[PDB]
Amino acid sequence: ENVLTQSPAIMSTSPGEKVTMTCRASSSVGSSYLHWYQQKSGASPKLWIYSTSNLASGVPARFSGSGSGTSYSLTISSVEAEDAATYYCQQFSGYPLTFGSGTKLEM
Amino acid sequence: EVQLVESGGGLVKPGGSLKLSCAASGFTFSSYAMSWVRQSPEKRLEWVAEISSGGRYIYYSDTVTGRFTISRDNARNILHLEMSSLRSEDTAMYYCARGEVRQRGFDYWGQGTTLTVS
Amino acid sequence: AGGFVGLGNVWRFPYLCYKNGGGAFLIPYFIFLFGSGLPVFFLEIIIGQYTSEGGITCWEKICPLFSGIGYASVVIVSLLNVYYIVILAWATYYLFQSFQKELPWAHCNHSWNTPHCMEDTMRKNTNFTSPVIEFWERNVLSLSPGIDHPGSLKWDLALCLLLVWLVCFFCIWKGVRSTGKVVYFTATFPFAMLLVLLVRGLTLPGAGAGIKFYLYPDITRLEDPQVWIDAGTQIFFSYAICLGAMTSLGSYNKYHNNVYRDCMLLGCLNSGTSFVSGFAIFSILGFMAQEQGVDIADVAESGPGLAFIAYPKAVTMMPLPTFWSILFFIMLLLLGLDSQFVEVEGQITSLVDLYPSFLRKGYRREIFIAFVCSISYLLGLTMVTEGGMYVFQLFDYYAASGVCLLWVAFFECFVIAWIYGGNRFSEDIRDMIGFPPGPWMKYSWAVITPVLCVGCFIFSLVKYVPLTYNKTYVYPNWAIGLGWSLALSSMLCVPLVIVIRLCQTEGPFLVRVKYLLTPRE
Ligand SMILES: N=C(N)NCC(=O)O
Ligand SMILES: [Cl-]
Repeated sequence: ENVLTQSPAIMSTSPGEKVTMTCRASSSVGSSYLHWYQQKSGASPKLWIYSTSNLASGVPARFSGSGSGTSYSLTISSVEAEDAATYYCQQFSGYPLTFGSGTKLEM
Repeated sequence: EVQLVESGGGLVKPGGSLKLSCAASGFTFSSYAMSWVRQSPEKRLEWVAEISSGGRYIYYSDTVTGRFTISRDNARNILHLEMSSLRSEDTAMYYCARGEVRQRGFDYWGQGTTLTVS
Repeated sequence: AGGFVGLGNVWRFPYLCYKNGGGAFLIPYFIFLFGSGLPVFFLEIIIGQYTSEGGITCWEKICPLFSGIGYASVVIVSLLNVYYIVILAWATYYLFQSFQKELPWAHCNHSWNTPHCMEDTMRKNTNFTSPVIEFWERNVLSLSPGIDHPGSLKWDLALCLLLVWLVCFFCIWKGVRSTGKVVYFTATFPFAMLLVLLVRGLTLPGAGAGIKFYLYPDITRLEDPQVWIDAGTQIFFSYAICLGAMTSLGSYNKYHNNVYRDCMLLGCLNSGTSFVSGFAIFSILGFMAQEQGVDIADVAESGPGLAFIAYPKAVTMMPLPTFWSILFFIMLLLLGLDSQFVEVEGQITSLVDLYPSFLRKGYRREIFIAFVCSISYLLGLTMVTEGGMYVFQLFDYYAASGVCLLWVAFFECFVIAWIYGGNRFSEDIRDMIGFPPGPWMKYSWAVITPVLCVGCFIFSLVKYVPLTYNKTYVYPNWAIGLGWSLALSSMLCVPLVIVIRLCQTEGPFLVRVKYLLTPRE
């Protein structure tokens, strides 16, 4: 399986400060085959970023994505109170789909 | 696409079997591929299986390649997942997701149903 | 990929546009471009990848009854390879004739020139003839009064056909292709020469007139069927679709790329370079009109010889004309030679895969390649004689273009759209490339492409008009029948295969139909 590893599992954050989380893949992943999902506590995951740069319908322009090949990440210009959630990186290039370890913003 | 609702979750014992269901509405269910995702109590997301729009192509995760069977009812617009050899590590919450476009990801997710094998 | 620019762009498009009065060709040309052109080109490439085999084997995995489409395709490339190489013979003859102090077509003071000739500058200082035109007709071609008078076999042109065929044999036998540093020159050189030619054409003192004739539609021309098939089939010809090569191209290798983006990128570029190189030809024609004091519609031949009349004129008005004349035909040769290698190689692969037990059983493949080239060379001799132009015109119109391409295109979409099922095809493409074709592709195969192909075919028959070389020569009745035979040689494949397999299958009729409609057989 194309294991996906996310380094910052837990990220304490204050309002306004910008944050960034990096997702690493154990195999080659296409730019268009990587997506990010947001899951709020006690709620099902919701698509956040697809194609590594395209924002979903509900995600504000606050978020952005970058990366290619084997390292991917997304950044927040100014973390708001509503940005506290768990973000998972997923790869669609290989069919044994794998979801990242997940990075939870605790504030 | 508006609503995806899972049902059929419950309590079973090791070595048992269960049939999970996911009703779809608000869109043409026949023209969109469907996938099942699993969230263990540790909050870790794990992919289970995906079924193409017409069901001709079906794929499974390595952990459930020979244990789980995925099926759909286009006429009834309902997605089914069958477990035959549920193990102690199979307890988790199951979500049915629409994965028609691989380059766009899972557009929508259902409420989900918890499964325990105590 | 180099095969998505060729003589279809630099030779075929400008002549057809000129033959159909210019700007009226562009309306049906664009309608087919998007309506059927690109959607079919995407369809074929998917078929090849889906099966990962030749253009004949794939239909066994889609709809065994209609396997004749593959046979219809392979015969088309066989006929195309016979007459398409003849253009390289004319280019070879021009290239050797270019190795001279003064280009022979610049003036008319030789033994082969008529007493009616008048230089373009002095023609407007009667039924005068330009030196460039009659050099093509009398020296390079030695045109016979009609197809009924084959005349003598031009030895010089016969050697040119032998030389090009020999190059094809050695290149195919040794697998010689542009893969190294030479790819930069081979791919770039066509566009470099075409830019210089385009610039030369526009700057001519009469380029403006030609570009108005090229772009303004005479809408009363659209009331004739000829422009609809000529325009529509030119899309299929220039994309090399319905030939089975694109199915083989996809099967060769394809992965880790967006096929949808690639096909649109290749298809728009292939069409762009035809439209762009149209300005070059018509710009030159415009200048030749004012210099000769005649209508733009009559300056040059309304046939395959247009490219051998206009561009030779353009090189004559540049510094050191000999230098640019040489560069042109070593770009008409290299641009056409790479195309010939691809379709000769594809034909060999298609044929051997049918009988691998005997041909592909050992070293006999080398003998087979020589045989294919040998028979093709003998067939091409018919178009080298003094009356060979009429044969070449007949072959181009019917052998590998016209109704035959529409016949193949209609069934390809029909079988997948309705027989195989559009939903299943979209389902396959999802698995292969991850996303469905979308409404544009789905409806084009289902509705637009079958309607356009059917409509043109019926519209032609209802308003049938016979083929004519240039605009004055009428072919005899027997010649027309021969042309239809070439076209029917490919169309008759599909019906013949269908009946053969309906007879070669056991059980009641319906069982045979159901068995052969179900894929994977
Ligand atoms: N040989 C073909 N079928 N096409 C090449 C071209 O674009 O002229
Ligand atoms: Cl074209």
